[PDB]
Amino acid sequence: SGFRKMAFPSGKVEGCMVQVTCGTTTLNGLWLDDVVYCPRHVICTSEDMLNPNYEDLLIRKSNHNFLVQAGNVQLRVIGHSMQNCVLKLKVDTANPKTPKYKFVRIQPGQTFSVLACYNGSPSGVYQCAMRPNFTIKGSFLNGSCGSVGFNIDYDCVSFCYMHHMELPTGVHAGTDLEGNFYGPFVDRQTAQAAGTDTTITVNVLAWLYAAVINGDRWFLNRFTTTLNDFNLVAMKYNYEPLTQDHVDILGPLSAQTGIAVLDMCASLKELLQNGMNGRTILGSALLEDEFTPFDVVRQCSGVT
Amino acid sequence: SGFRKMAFPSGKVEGCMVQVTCGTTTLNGLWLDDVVYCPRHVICTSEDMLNPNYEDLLIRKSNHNFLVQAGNVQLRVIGHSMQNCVLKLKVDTANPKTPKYKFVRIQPGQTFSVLACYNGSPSGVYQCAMRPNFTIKGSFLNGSCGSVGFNIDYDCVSFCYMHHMELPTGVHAGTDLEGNFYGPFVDRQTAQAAGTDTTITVNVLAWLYAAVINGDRWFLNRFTTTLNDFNLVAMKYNYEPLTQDHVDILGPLSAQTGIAVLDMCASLKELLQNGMNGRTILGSALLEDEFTPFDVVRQCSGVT
Ligand SMILES: O=C1C[C@H](NC(=O)[C@@H]2CCOc3ccc(Cl)cc32)CCN1
Ligand SMILES: O=C1C[C@H](NC(=O)[C@@H]2CCOc3ccc(Cl)cc32)CCN1
Repeated sequence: SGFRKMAFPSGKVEGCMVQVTCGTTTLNGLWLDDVVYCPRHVICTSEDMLNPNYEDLLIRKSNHNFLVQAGNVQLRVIGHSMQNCVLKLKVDTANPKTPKYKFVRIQPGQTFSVLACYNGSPSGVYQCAMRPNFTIKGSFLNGSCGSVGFNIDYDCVSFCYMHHMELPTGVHAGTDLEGNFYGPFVDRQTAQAAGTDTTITVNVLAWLYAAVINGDRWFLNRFTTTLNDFNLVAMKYNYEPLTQDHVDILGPLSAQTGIAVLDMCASLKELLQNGMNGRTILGSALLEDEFTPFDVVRQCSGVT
Repeated sequence: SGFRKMAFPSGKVEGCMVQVTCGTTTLNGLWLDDVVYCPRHVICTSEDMLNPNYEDLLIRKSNHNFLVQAGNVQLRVIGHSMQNCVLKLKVDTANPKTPKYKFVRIQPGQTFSVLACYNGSPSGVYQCAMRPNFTIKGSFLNGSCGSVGFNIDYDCVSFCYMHHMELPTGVHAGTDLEGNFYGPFVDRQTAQAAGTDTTITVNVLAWLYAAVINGDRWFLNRFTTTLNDFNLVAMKYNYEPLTQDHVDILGPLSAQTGIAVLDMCASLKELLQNGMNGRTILGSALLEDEFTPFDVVRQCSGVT
């Protein structure tokens, strides 16, 4: 028993991290097979970031201007190309530690692990959610760009995120591994509105099921609700509307606990209306939304 | 910016995990050099756990009864010995992936990363603290025994914990890598009192400094206090007494923020007396105590 904000083991991703330098800018790259993926703003100086013309900036760069270092050894760059907001540096050596991998574009509300890196070196790993507004609340300092987010299914690493920037609000924005930003963000140093963030309702319900499985049950009540009644409450509290698709994904947890999804919704409704009254759920005094129903099943069943 | 409950990258530890089976019991082992370390209760059946005589049980076991599997390959056991509550299985092959390592016995209030494993396979990594009462609030299911806790300083892994059991209260108990339990716990299936847990005051203060650095400042007040006045409040709220050693360790954070340690104590005093009034600090509605002053400096400076 016990419930923790668990990240995937990061080893398969640590073996892919490299340092990419172009001019005076250094950031992290992802080496998979004979390609190194990194944010295209590696070609910018601090002055360039205000209004960069990436096509024009990249034209002043040759293969030899991209310095790629994997640990202590230097990689030979034989090709370079821009795909959306990422640079793909073709190298002459395939990464011997390339795990089985896929590039995936995750949905808002889905979770993933982030391996924070600096100078191609891993410093830490944490679990987070892609917010409904397509930002992530990470922990990233200067030099963290190019750090990646991922999920792991047995031996296959699904890379879903590459870090690019921190908004003036302190939240983070990035791309998928094809270089397409999540959200309306652009890779420019300009004021960018993230938009209203909402709570991931299906994740809060999943976490409430995790709480019941692990013994925290004080919040269970004698009430029930309907999807429409629940959603009137969810709208007032900036929770995303719960759909029958969300109810269906909660099915296994509803089956394991014997608590109907709509009864759990009534517990959530009462918690939203009355607060926790100084109490905690799984060591938290707020409603946690960074665990998907899949994460709860996985952690409660010990999938390796 | 941003502050997360970050674990160390787990790769160096993933390369050490093995599966150990003895009879019908399977758990995780740690393979370092030519030795595999695992909980001695691997030799027990469920019936044995009520009142085991480990010396007598181990006498019925030979090297060939210990099945050690590293991924798909079987290790040859050439020696076995019990050291406190751990078994040391000498194998004929040194682990080629053995990182630079040390065995350390951490202090209560110190933090570490846990690589949760099942059948010698890693499932997740999370950061936690050794509670003042020498328990850990983990996430461990059946088969997780032998999973280890560790810290990483650049290339050196300091193993500090090996998981052994879950108390009837749902908290976890284990040993250092010499097999000495943290706390008064014994490796028997009997009711075991963990004792009063207290909040790690120096860690809460460190996390309050992390909050100020990262922009959350609403809790800063116009007050100050003394160590003695603060400790009267800490005693009432089951916080561990703050000493001048704790103040000294907060020195770098006090220097970076320009907020005197005793002024931060007065903020903590007011938070303890008045609560958060529905507000949050670093995305938490409670006072977080699982970040040491070292963790806050490390995360705020990007140590890899
Ligand atoms: O998460 C981080 C990264 C951050 N660095 C950026 O955000 C750069 C510099 C600012 O101007 C910009 C503007 C756009 C882009 Cl894509 C990057 C950047 C430093 C602190 N933490
Ligand atoms: O963290 C865990 C581990 C736990 N297994 C034990 O606690 C075993 C069996 C119970 O009786 C005992 C009693 C003592 C010892 Cl050392 C181990 C054990 C299963 C659930 N999660």
